[PDB]
Amino acid sequence: MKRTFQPSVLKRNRSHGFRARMATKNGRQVLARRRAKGRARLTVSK
Amino acid sequence: KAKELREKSVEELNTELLNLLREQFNLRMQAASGQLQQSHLLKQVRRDVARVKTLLNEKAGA
Amino acid sequence: AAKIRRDDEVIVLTGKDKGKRGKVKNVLSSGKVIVEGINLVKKHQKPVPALNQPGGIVEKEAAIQVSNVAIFNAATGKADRVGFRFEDGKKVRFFKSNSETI
Amino acid sequence: IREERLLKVLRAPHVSEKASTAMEKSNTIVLKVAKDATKAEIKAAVQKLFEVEVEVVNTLVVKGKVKRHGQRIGRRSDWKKAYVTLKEGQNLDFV
Amino acid sequence: SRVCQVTGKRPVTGNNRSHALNATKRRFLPNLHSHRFWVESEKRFVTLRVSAKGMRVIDKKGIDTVLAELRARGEKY
RNA sequence: UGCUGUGAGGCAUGCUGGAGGUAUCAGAAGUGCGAAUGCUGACAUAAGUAACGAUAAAGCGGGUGAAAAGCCCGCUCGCCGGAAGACCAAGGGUUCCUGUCCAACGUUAAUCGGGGCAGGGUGAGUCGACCCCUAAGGCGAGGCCGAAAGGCGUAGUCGA
RNA sequence: UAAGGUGAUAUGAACCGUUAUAACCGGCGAUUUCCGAAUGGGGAAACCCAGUGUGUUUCGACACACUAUCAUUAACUGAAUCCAUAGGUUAAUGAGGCGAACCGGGGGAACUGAAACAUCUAAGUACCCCGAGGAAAAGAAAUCAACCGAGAUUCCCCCAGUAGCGGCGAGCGAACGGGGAGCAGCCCAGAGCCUGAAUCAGUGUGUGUGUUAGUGGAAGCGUCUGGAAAGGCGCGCGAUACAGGGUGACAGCCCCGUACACAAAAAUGCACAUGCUGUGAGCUCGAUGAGUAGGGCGGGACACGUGGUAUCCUGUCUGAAUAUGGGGGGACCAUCCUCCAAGGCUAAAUACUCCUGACUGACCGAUAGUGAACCAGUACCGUGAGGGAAAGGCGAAAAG
Ligand SMILES: [Mg+2]
Ligand SMILES: [Mg+2]
Ligand SMILES: [Mg+2]
Ligand SMILES: [Mg+2]
Ligand SMILES: [Mg+2]
Ligand SMILES: [Mg+2]
Ligand SMILES: [Mg+2]
Ligand SMILES: [Mg+2]
Ligand SMILES: [Mg+2]
Ligand SMILES: [Mg+2]
Ligand SMILES: [Mg+2]
Ligand SMILES: [Mg+2]
Ligand SMILES: [Mg+2]
Ligand SMILES: [Mg+2]
Ligand SMILES: [Mg+2]
Ligand SMILES: [Mg+2]
Ligand SMILES: [Mg+2]
Ligand SMILES: [Mg+2]
Ligand SMILES: [Mg+2]
Ligand SMILES: [Mg+2]
Ligand SMILES: [Mg+2]
Ligand SMILES: [Mg+2]
Ligand SMILES: [Mg+2]
Ligand SMILES: [Mg+2]
Ligand SMILES: [Mg+2]
Ligand SMILES: [Mg+2]
Ligand SMILES: [Mg+2]
Ligand SMILES: [Mg+2]
Ligand SMILES: [Mg+2]
Ligand SMILES: [Mg+2]
Ligand SMILES: [Mg+2]
Ligand SMILES: [Mg+2]
Ligand SMILES: [Mg+2]
Ligand SMILES: [Mg+2]
Ligand SMILES: [Mg+2]
Ligand SMILES: [Mg+2]
Ligand SMILES: [Mg+2]
Ligand SMILES: [Mg+2]
Ligand SMILES: [Mg+2]
Ligand SMILES: [Mg+2]
Ligand SMILES: [Mg+2]
Ligand SMILES: [Mg+2]
Ligand SMILES: [Mg+2]
Ligand SMILES: [Mg+2]
Ligand SMILES: [Mg+2]
Ligand SMILES: [Mg+2]
Ligand SMILES: [Mg+2]
Ligand SMILES: [Mg+2]
Ligand SMILES: [Mg+2]
Ligand SMILES: [Mg+2]
Ligand SMILES: [Mg+2]
Ligand SMILES: [Mg+2]
Ligand SMILES: [Mg+2]
Ligand SMILES: [Mg+2]
Ligand SMILES: [Mg+2]
Ligand SMILES: [Mg+2]
Ligand SMILES: [Mg+2]
Ligand SMILES: [Mg+2]
Ligand SMILES: [Mg+2]
Ligand SMILES: [Mg+2]
Ligand SMILES: [Mg+2]
Ligand SMILES: [Mg+2]
Ligand SMILES: [Mg+2]
Ligand SMILES: [Mg+2]
Ligand SMILES: [Mg+2]
Ligand SMILES: [Mg+2]
Ligand SMILES: [Mg+2]
Ligand SMILES: [Mg+2]
Ligand SMILES: [Mg+2]
Ligand SMILES: [Mg+2]
Ligand SMILES: [Mg+2]
Ligand SMILES: [Mg+2]
Ligand SMILES: [Mg+2]
Ligand SMILES: [Mg+2]
Ligand SMILES: [Mg+2]
Repeated sequence: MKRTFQPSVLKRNRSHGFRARMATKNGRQVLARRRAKGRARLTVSK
Repeated sequence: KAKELREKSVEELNTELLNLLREQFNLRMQAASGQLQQSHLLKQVRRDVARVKTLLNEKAGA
Repeated sequence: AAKIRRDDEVIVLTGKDKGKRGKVKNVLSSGKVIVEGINLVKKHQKPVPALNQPGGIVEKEAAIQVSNVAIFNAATGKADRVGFRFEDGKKVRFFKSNSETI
Repeated sequence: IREERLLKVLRAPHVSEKASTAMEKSNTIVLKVAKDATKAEIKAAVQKLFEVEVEVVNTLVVKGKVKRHGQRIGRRSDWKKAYVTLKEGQNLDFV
Repeated sequence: SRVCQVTGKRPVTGNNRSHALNATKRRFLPNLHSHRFWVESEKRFVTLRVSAKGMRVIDKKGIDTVLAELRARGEKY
């Protein structure tokens, strides 16, 4: 039936995109944790 | 080179630079057409360019 | 500071060629040398039409560890070990036994 | 425009059946150009370097394919293609 | 924030110890007021947010002194 | 495999293996496994069983080929037709088209493919995005507020 | 430094070089697209749109530079409203972000224990937030002692699981005193005299010393076994070098090295030297931190749960004395002793390792050891925060 993931790009990027993280203290802490674990990509970007 | 180029004025270094540009354009135009036997040339010119540029800078720099 | 070089005549200390003498073609980075008439292998070559290469078993020369070859003293007829001194201002090689320059 | 930039624009002739077709029938040549060059600069650069008259330059961008080499997934680089219209006037040839 | 511009009093923390001594977090706020003071030499009314304490101290020191310590500490009045 | 010890064990030795092992007396322990619906990998079992995804349906001739019920060609048959047709947005990202290959993938074979490998392919003053303008909503110089982080909001500046 | 080279998977092509412009190693340089504090405006990161000023050029457009906020100082401007302030614009100087642990401050749990549970405990821990440095913090007595005395702080070992605290339960837990590591004291709250006179900071130079490339660097043959000797057997030699690694098995004497002895054009770390500029010595006479000490009320910190509870901190309400003075000495009072609050700076011994080098291990050896010996924070799973693998070995040589 209608499942849980109905994808949208504009949605995806406003919610989790780079800039969206950088907006806030918490977000920059996420990006800190990721850079510390050494991910391939931090956020969802194209 | 690079002693040789060092003793030339800035104008002359700009004419050589324009000439190397043509030559490098020509060379990769050949290589793009698959008619180029020696690829050894590209590197030759591609690097010489840099040499020239690196001089222009220090003649302006000081 | 490299002891064995191109075109030195050497004698082979170790392997199936032990005792044989020859001339160095070239050196490789891994500390391997390739010597004339030395360490022939029989290699199988799939015929290649582009290079007009026939097939067959080609005897080729396979690299030998440079520890295993000694620089051949022609004076003494013996294998030697090599050392370095400064003659003129230039760095030069000599034989340890008769201490003569090369 | 400066000429120094120009000589850096045009990478290579594009060779293919479509290319040959337009070159013969419509009097048009096909170029791989630097990803960042524009219709202005390509018009300029052909008119300058091949010394022939350009009418108009149409362009597109080719996304490189995705490949596998030994299980590894790579991405061929993008690039820009330019259809370059010459007026019926000039005739450009292959010696 | 609630901060006395004079004495620098700030909110501090402590407890309610009830009759059964159940300890519960709480704060003690400074007692603060927005007030207009007459500066003669400037011929003007400066408005500071100050505790009762602060006011008293302004009476003791004079307002010139106090404002001198506000330019000294480098906080805007 | 043979011998020996009350027992955990020990010794010798045929094949395999192709470079490390270790007496004696001491020392230190990640020191001994069948169970924990134990943890990982491997291989069983049911069993060559159930199942092969809509009860719209197939038949023949020729071609290709190692091999054709399924691929291409032709001929009849049958199903959808307010769709099982045609065009977009979203979403995907090369799946498009050609040649070539058949291990794995395709619930069977596959010569076929949305599979593998190589090449080609997307041409705009006037179609969209960009851009101009704002909605809800967001961010927000100063400003108000707040233990700190921060919250609210003015001028603005974004947002289809 | 050099006879070889053009990084790897990875051959080859095309070349460069062999006595020093091939390559390689280090020192200083040049370049350093775009995103990102991101800083000209915006933005769905790696993009979209500009403004101003120079500079061309056939005059089609191109090049190049500047343009964020905020703090401070200056300059000019400048309302209500006369002076004035606010405000506005330009300019110079700095800040913003990132980062392992350690550090100081601001907030601050619960599980748990108590064989239930509320005081208590866990614990001022986890965690959040701010700030800082290579250390920080602390620090020159309004300190303790006991009628004898000590002489700032920090750290280690005792004292001592004692004195005490505590639903006197569970628990928590000193100090005085002693041995040690280390040791260093200063300035402002002001005048005069002699003045650049101690110190300290900035900068050159010299030598010396470390670092960042490097150079040399001992002495072995025969014979059997074997695919191959470094192994067995025989005779030698080196050792300030028998650390360790590699070579067709297990090499002091084959190669790299190792002990030992050396070297810097240039950049940098520390030392004295010396010059310099800035910083002020010394002496004499003064002076001596008020909404503070204490108090009332409410909390917190002291081992110390309001208790007989001193001592410190302060949200609140108050409120003195000024060396003819004040504080402390575990309620409190007198006597005796000691000390000077309400101003500020200070090395060392101490804690830590994102990171560099060397050495080591009764540490592991691929289900172990890091999640990660392998192109791993990868594939893959999740909208997201996050989760998170599997996977080593032909041989001497590819002779594949
Ligand atoms: Mg057109
Ligand atoms: Mg287009
Ligand atoms: Mg690429
Ligand atoms: Mg509690
Ligand atoms: Mg065997
Ligand atoms: Mg065997
Ligand atoms: Mg054993
Ligand atoms: Mg034992
Ligand atoms: Mg065990
Ligand atoms: Mg078992
Ligand atoms: Mg059992
Ligand atoms: Mg089961
Ligand atoms: Mg397995
Ligand atoms: Mg099963
Ligand atoms: Mg079965
Ligand atoms: Mg059955
Ligand atoms: Mg049946
Ligand atoms: Mg079934
Ligand atoms: Mg059946
Ligand atoms: Mg089916
Ligand atoms: Mg057929
Ligand atoms: Mg048929
Ligand atoms: Mg069928
Ligand atoms: Mg048909
Ligand atoms: Mg119908
Ligand atoms: Mg949708
Ligand atoms: Mg699309
Ligand atoms: Mg594909
Ligand atoms: Mg197709
Ligand atoms: Mg096809
Ligand atoms: Mg199949
Ligand atoms: Mg079949
Ligand atoms: Mg088959
Ligand atoms: Mg395909
Ligand atoms: Mg339109
Ligand atoms: Mg709005
Ligand atoms: Mg603000
Ligand atoms: Mg807001
Ligand atoms: Mg707008
Ligand atoms: Mg938009
Ligand atoms: Mg629209
Ligand atoms: Mg910008
Ligand atoms: Mg805009
Ligand atoms: Mg911006
Ligand atoms: Mg006026
Ligand atoms: Mg900072
Ligand atoms: Mg940190
Ligand atoms: Mg702390
Ligand atoms: Mg606290
Ligand atoms: Mg509790
Ligand atoms: Mg309990
Ligand atoms: Mg704290
Ligand atoms: Mg300090
Ligand atoms: Mg005394
Ligand atoms: Mg002591
Ligand atoms: Mg050496
Ligand atoms: Mg040596
Ligand atoms: Mg062996
Ligand atoms: Mg000096
Ligand atoms: Mg007084
Ligand atoms: Mg008090
Ligand atoms: Mg008081
Ligand atoms: Mg009373
Ligand atoms: Mg009280
Ligand atoms: Mg009690
Ligand atoms: Mg009592
Ligand atoms: Mg007191
Ligand atoms: Mg008292
Ligand atoms: Mg007493
Ligand atoms: Mg005093
Ligand atoms: Mg004092
Ligand atoms: Mg194993
Ligand atoms: Mg593992
Ligand atoms: Mg395994
Ligand atoms: Mg994903």
